[PDB]
Amino acid sequence: GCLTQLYENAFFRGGDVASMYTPNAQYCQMRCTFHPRCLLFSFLPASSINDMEKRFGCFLKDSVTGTLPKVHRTGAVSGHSLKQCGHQISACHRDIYKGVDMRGVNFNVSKVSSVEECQKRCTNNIRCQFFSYATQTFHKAEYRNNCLLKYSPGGTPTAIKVLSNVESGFSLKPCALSEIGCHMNIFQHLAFSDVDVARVLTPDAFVCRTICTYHPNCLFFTFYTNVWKIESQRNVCLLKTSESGTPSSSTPQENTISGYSLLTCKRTLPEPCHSKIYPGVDFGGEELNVTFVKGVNVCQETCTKMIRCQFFTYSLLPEDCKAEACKCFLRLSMDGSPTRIAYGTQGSSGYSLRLCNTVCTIVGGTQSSWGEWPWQVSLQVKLTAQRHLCGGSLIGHQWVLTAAHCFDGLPLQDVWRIYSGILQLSDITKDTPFSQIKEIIIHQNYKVSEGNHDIALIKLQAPLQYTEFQKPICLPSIYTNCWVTGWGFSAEAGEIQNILQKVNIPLVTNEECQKRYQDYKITQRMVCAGYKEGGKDACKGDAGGPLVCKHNGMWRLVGITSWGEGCARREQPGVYTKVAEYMDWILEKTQSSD
Ligand SMILES: [Cl-]
Ligand code: NA
Repeated sequence: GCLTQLYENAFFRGGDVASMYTPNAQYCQMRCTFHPRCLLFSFLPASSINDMEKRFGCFLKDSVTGTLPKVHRTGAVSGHSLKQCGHQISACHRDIYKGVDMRGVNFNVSKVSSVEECQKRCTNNIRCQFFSYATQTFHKAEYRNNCLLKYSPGGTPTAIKVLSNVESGFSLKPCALSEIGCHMNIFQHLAFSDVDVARVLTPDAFVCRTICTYHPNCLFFTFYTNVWKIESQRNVCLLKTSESGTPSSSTPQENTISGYSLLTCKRTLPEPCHSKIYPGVDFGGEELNVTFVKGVNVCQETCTKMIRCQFFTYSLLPEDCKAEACKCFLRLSMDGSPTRIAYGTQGSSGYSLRLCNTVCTIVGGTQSSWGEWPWQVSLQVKLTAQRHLCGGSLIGHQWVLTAAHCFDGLPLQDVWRIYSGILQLSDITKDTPFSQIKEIIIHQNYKVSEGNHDIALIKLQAPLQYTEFQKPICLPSIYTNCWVTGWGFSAEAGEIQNILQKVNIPLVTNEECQKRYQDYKITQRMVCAGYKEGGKDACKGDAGGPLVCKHNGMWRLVGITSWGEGCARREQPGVYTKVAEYMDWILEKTQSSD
């Protein structure tokens, strides 16, 4: 299943399938996730190895048992792919690396005022995969304040150096943040030419397009259909690029279908899996396993659960079948595509769903941006007027976690509208879709006007589909990088904020919080956060929203915004419901309702 655990001071021996340079272990893990054979990775930070060639080395590995020998190596980081991890699978990597130079082809150089502006330029340039920003103090005077846009084979830097006054990062195309947008155009009976970066067999042009989208050096493609009379031409998916970034020519050709990478689409990218089953076709590859199963959908499930399976063929031949079960051939190849696509077969083929990514275990702030906090929701009541009252956190397709006190005046579910995948409240019109409540589950021990057990589950009438802008937060099973978000007041006697706000706040021990609030019992089921001087806090209209902390590269929901004495006062921390202490309640209530 999903294995997010990391191994400190550890390096796996052998099983090597690919290597590259990455700025950190999380980016290496992402490459492992998307690589067709990687199950395990090991990463060397520059401090961990003298050998210049091995610093920032990312080593992608496979094993027929899913396990490898490992050695102690100070500073090395090892882990698993995130295959089988559902919505945790994403190619979005927002991190900026200060004091790091990521080398490649420096195809475009311009002046900018910040590393964030350089990143936006990279995101909105079709050829840019990664960038470096040379600050005012960069040693080469002729690069000071310049943004260098870059590409490389495979989209990984050709070298990574520790270097002062350089700040590097990746394009945010895979965060669905491009402003250029994307061409959904499919051209029938039309071929492209240019530079072929890969050649694979696909059952249709749509699989070809998704493979192009996630291939670092694909910008557009041409598919040759199974109608070709020339056998060696059939089902060929050519992944392509051009020195310019756009096709330099087009050629009319029967039984050819062309299109573009969808990596520059806004809000939502195609899912990085091919979920259709194809009747009458056989997908050739190396045999992993054969078992009898009850129908082709179970065969798909079997392939998905066997993490090395890439694709399968379910046989409908009588010699391969019993009364209600037939042979399911689990297969793989070097690149995740079949080695042969044969039609006129008695059987049905498809792919593993292991990478399909569709529960998991403000005062003094600044404006958020798209996809930063994709679990944040707005809880609103419509009577005659409509107004935002509370936040919430998406924790599954049909579940939001919030504060019980949001419902004190209106526990009736019928007047509530829940907005998700929204940054600015001004964007909501009478046309904007919203979720409706099917069930409110207020904690059994919560009492109106009292602070204990301030936690409620909301079951939506319809599931939400995940996008880069709308997806869940993982729940916990110490923290130093915690953030609170919402549209609440920006002053104690303040107003609702149009743009979702964020603020970074340190956690405070219960001991300390209890000293600040001598009139209330601060329990082990509460968590507190704030500054001695105040000035940064949640406020009215933020309640029920998230307190999230990023630990070992992973966001998790640590608190639910609950109360404070006023907002952002000196020596008066915010108090949050401590989600870890309600995990038994969350799992029981969601399993019992479901
Ligand atoms: Cl598809
Ligand atoms: Na697809």
